[PDB]
Amino acid sequence: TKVKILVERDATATSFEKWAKPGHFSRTLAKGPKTTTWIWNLHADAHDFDSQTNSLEDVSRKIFSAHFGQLAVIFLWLSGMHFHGAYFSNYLAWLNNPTSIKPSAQVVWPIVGQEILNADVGGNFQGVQITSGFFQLWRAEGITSEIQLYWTAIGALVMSGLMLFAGWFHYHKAAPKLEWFQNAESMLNHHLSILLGLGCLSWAGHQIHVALPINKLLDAGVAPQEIPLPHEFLVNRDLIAQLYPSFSKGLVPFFSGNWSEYSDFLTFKGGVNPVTGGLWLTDTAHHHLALAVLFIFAGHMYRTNWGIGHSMKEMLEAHKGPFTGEGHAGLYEILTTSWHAQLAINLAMIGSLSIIVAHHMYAMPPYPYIATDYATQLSLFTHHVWIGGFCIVGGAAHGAIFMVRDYNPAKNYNNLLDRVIRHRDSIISHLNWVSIFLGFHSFGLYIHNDTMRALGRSQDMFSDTAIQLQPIFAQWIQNLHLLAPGNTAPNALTTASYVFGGDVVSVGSKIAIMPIKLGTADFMVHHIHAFTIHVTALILLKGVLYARSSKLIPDKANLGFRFPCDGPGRGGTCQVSAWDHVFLGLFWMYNSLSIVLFHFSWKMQSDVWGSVTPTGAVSHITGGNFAQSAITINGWLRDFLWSQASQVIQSYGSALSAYGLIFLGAHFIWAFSLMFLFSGRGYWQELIESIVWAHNKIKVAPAIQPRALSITQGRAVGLAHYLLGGIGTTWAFFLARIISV
Amino acid sequence: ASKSLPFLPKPEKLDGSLPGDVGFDPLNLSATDELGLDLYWFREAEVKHGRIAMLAVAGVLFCDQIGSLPGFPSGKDQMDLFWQVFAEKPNVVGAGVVAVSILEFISGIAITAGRKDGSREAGDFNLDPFNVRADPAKKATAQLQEIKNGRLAMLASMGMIAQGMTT
Amino acid sequence: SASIPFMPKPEKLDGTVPGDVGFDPLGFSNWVNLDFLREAEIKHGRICMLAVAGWVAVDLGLHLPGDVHNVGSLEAHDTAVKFGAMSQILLWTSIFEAISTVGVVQMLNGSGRQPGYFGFDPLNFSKDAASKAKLELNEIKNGRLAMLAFSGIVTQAALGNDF
Ligand code: CLA
Ligand code: CLA
Ligand code: CLA
Ligand code: CLA
Ligand code: CLA
Ligand SMILES: CC1=C(C/C=C(\C)CCC[C@H](C)CCC[C@H](C)CCCC(C)C)C(=O)c2ccccc2C1=O
Ligand code: SF4
Repeated sequence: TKVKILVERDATATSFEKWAKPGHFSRTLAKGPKTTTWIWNLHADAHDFDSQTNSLEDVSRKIFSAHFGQLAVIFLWLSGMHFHGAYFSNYLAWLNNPTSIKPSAQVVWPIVGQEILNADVGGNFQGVQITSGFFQLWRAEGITSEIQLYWTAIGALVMSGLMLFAGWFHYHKAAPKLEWFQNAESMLNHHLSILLGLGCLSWAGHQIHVALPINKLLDAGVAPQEIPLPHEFLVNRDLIAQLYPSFSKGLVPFFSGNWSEYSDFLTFKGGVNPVTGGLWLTDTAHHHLALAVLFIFAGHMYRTNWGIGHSMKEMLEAHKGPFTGEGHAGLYEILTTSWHAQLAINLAMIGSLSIIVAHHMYAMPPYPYIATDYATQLSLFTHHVWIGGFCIVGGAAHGAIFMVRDYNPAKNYNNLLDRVIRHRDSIISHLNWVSIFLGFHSFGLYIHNDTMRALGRSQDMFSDTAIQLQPIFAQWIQNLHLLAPGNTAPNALTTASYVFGGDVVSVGSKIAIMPIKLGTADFMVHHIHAFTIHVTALILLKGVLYARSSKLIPDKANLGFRFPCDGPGRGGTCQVSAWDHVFLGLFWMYNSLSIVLFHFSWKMQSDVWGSVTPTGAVSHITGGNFAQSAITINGWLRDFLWSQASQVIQSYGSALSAYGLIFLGAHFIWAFSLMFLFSGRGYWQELIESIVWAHNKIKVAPAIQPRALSITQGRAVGLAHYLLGGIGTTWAFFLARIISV
Repeated sequence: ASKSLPFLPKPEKLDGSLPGDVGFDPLNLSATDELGLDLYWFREAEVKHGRIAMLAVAGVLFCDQIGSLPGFPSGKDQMDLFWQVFAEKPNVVGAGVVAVSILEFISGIAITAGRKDGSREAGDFNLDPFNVRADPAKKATAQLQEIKNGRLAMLASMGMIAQGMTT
Repeated sequence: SASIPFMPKPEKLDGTVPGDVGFDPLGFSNWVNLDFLREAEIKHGRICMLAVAGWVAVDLGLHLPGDVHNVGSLEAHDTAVKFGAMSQILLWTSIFEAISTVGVVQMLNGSGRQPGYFGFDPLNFSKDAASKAKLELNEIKNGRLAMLAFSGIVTQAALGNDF
């Protein structure tokens, strides 16, 4: 039995003595503060476990228990959300009439006149309209009562307590040994077969037994009062057979193999439910059941204790070709001996997955009455896009950290990492060329269109009525997806999404989802997206590859991961560390995602979202002005920013006034960040010297000498405030533009 | 050399000490020393499955057809009867369920204790009223007859379940 | 092991806690302070003994002069929170509980205070001759009995009027 449980009992004593010795973790900070810089360092190195102990076992035990703490925090957050839904929300009124009632689960105390923020959402209720789509999620779960929300919150609180206790227990009482952590095969088997496999299976069971019948009754018009409790759907089979007359057969078809008998509630119709405007619940049930089967199957791939299984070490060592020397030899050691490598991969994947979620959820609204809630759709899309970008850049940063710290050339001789480091110059040069090519061509299309439109030469622009750049490949793919039902997906009644083509799904006179046509403006904006993504990849990849050494600093690794510079020599050596590459990559990621969000918002407002008449006529929010106005920079400035910013600037005196205040505050913080971004530390140090003289002249002099922020901290603060200001500005802009509806 | 099946050898782990042992272990599951089962779990599970199966057989017989305690009407085979009894007197059936649950929790603690030390034998709860443990022969005979007639209980209950579940 | 003879001999038990009989299947005491557990058990028992006495008292008897006391035990909590008597009893019990929280912390620190020691013997029913241990066994046992009995009474009265 190679895979076995190993723990140390009473690893760490539990006491408050350390709580009164801040900075105990690090050897340098444990000596007490001489200057204010110490303070900052104590908050910067708090979670840098690798720099606090030289033993991997101790770092692993800290990471495990910190993850337990994060789970406790997340469970507390879920408990709070559910409790505010049960006690402070109009969930029942929204249930009764989802179309008219505006979701809201937050109430403001009237203390300074802020009660104006209590909007007239409806349902004899006043509160702040929420855009987290929690009401749609709860309806998809067939909640239909506030007692269930209350008990959901209580369970979440108990789970948060359990997570906290588990963290404490697994640090101070039973801390697993290092050999326990270094089980990639067993961990993958357990996370795939159970965490993701049985999780899907259990959720599919819930949907089949709870969500499906309740939502079917709700769609039929049954008032939530008359819907029997979910447990009533588990005791009397006939009560469910009325809705899906396949339970009558029971589980015998499942074991007999006649799964076709379950097609009543396990369908593959796809498309969207015309009533609620969301995905069919039966489709999601079949989806989760299939995913559960696949995950359970995939969880048996790796060898843990019985001979059968895959050894990932051999798997990696086996893949090597003529062009790559030793192939994937040494990657298993890297990913089982350094948390930074694993964190880089996991953060990159989580970020990309979050962006994929954002793209898929809007195209195929998964919850009932979420499609027509334009405010929820936009908020969810932008939120998950931002999360994905942040996670991607974090993965880059931790890859760089691994390269600086946990990279060992002795164990990486002529493998993939060695070869990549050995043709990094070619990689970066070509990425630079492609970035310049993309930027030039894509952005110069916009500049050319703007110049021609300013000169009155409209026939010379890159527009539909002018030189045309049709995204022919995307249109061809859309056509194929349109034709898929019946030909390449014969058992699928309807296309996966109505974006590609088909009817106009509208719920309550609102266009839930309709086909999206791609024109020259779509071509140009997509190439802008590609340009920005390529530039961000350039910055971050350059930071990762040149993290250890460069033709400027052959010994950069000795300087550490984040350092300000290496002096004004060799010309200038500012921002030469990989941390500074992350610092710039964050700006470029923010820029790219801002463009992505603007594209999504304008395209959806001008081409998808709108209203329908009984005849079938379509009237979009902005009247389809995207095709002929999204092709010039002035068009974006006028028809998108200036035109759609009316709601924020005019929100004063209404329930949305908070959005205008936050708009101004975000502008203020964004401008404030420039103070740190542009200026340097010496000026501020001298100014502080003068101020310290002034204090001393009155015998006021802190023992902790004041110090200007370190160069690295100056950059970090500037970047943090820049991102906060930009994100908040767009947050207020979108929410006020999409809540005045 | 197994007495039950001469063509496949008897397991090393099975020495015949446990009752009802005829060396009938083809797959050699008694040899498990992983995931915490180790043939003491299997023995306990056998005794428990068999006891509850004997109770199940006696219950389904329903010869008196007075619903066990008075006030319980009507006679039905399995599922409708269970639901109907739960419907008419949820208080009593819940009480029985919780009695079983309490004995189950205490039993699980006891299983862990028996794993750690041999003080608790498999299938042993010290519930013997006769309190007969001085001489082995009678104890062994009673235990092995329990296991045999409970195995028959389980097979009979399968004979019950099979009816009405097929196509 | 006492009572349950097949359980694993409760650890850190006996030699204290007059009410103990050796029944610790889960054995929380092993990994938590026994003093804290004793305090919790004693306080739950006292509060619930008073709760049983109140519930039986409210049972069509001893109602206070105010008209609001025509209301029954089940509706008593609602009528009291509306009347505000419940908030006041909360106030006073909270004061007592904070003053006792100081004592609980001291007991845990090693102050030497016994679990339920509140020095409350106006009629000193206890005496060296009476035997404090004999007096406590009854206290703890009748407290556990009251805990379980009140749980049952409230539940099965929420089902149907016990009397
Ligand atoms: C986790 C997410 C979350 C969030 C963001 C909120 C946010 C909010 N809640 Mg909700 N709530 C949550 C979870 C959450 N709650 C949970 C889990 C519960 C169940 C218990 C509730 C139950 C609840 C109720 C019942 C009510 C709210 C209310 C409120 C609002 C006012 C809170 C406030 O300032 O009161 C004042 C809070 C304070 C002044 C905080 C106390 C200050 C402490 C003492 C500072 C101590 C810091 C300390 C020094 C740090 C070091 C640690 C030290 C202990 C050692 C606000 C919108 C109220 C509301 O909306 O009114 C209409 C309201 O009535 N919440
Ligand atoms: C076969 C049953 C089944 C059904 C009915 C659905 C139904 C759905 N899926 Mg799911 N899905 C399935 C299986 C299924 N899925 C599997 C097996 C995968 C793994 C790749 C996915 C991955 C997936 C993603 C990533 C997303 C969906 C989404 C959706 C929804 C989009 C609307 C639609 O018409 O979907 C039609 C669905 C399809 C056309 C996908 C079919 C995928 C096929 C079956 C792949 C099969 C792979 C094959 C088994 C590989 C085996 C290799 C192995 C042997 C080594 C819908 C509820 C979307 C959603 O809910 O967003 C809100 C979404 O973003 N599905
Ligand atoms: C799984 C997620 C994850 C984990 C576990 C870590 C863990 C770590 N990171 Mg990584 N990182 C992540 C995600 C993650 N990071 C992401 C997404 C990014 C991209 C931004 C980075 C970028 C990054 C860099 C560039 C660096 C690290 C560093 C570190 C280490 C020290 C962190 C520390 O001391 O915190 C200290 C935490 C703080 C000081 C709190 C500051 C939080 C921000 C600035 C403010 C948040 C504002 C709030 C959300 C909104 C405010 C509202 C306003 C109105 C008030 C530690 C190993 C550092 C290191 O050297 O490690 C070796 C380092 O240099 N990380
Ligand atoms: C809006 C202002 C602006 C502009 C135009 C640029 C432009 C550029 N940046 Mg910079 N950048 C900016 C703001 C800007 N950045 C800010 C605010 C930051 C702070 C975070 C950065 C940080 C930054 C980094 C860290 C990196 C860049 C990179 C790049 C290049 C991307 C490749 C490209 O598009 O080449 C094509 C050039 C353009 C599209 C510029 C417009 C040229 C037009 C189309 C034609 C002009 C007319 C023509 C020349 C007429 C000639 C005759 C005339 C002289 C009379 C490019 C030089 C990357 C780089 O250099 O590597 C590739 C890089 O790594 N930038
Ligand atoms: C980079 C973006 C971009 C693009 C694609 C264009 C494209 C165009 N512009 Mg515009 N323009 C731009 C930016 C751009 N412009 C900017 C930034 C400005 C502001 C300064 C203007 C201002 C402007 C004006 C004022 C006018 C134009 C005009 C034109 C047209 C004729 C230009 C010409 O004579 O071609 C010259 C082309 C060449 C010399 C060929 C060189 C390029 C070749 C194709 C590269 C091939 C490389 C090859 C693939 C390598 C293969 C290697 C292999 C052998 C191994 C053409 C449609 C004119 C017009 O009216 O259009 C109708 C006009 O009057 N432009
Ligand atoms: C303004 C500025 C300073 C001076 C700024 C200092 C010393 C920060 C002062 C912080 C005060 C004392 C804390 C209180 C601030 C707010 C009232 C609230 C707290 C905000 C967070 C710390 C939580 C630098 O030291 C510096 C260094 C390098 C590049 C740019 C700059 C730079 O721009
Ligand atoms: S300006 Fe600042 S970052 Fe640049 S070399 Fe001088 S000290 Fe270093």
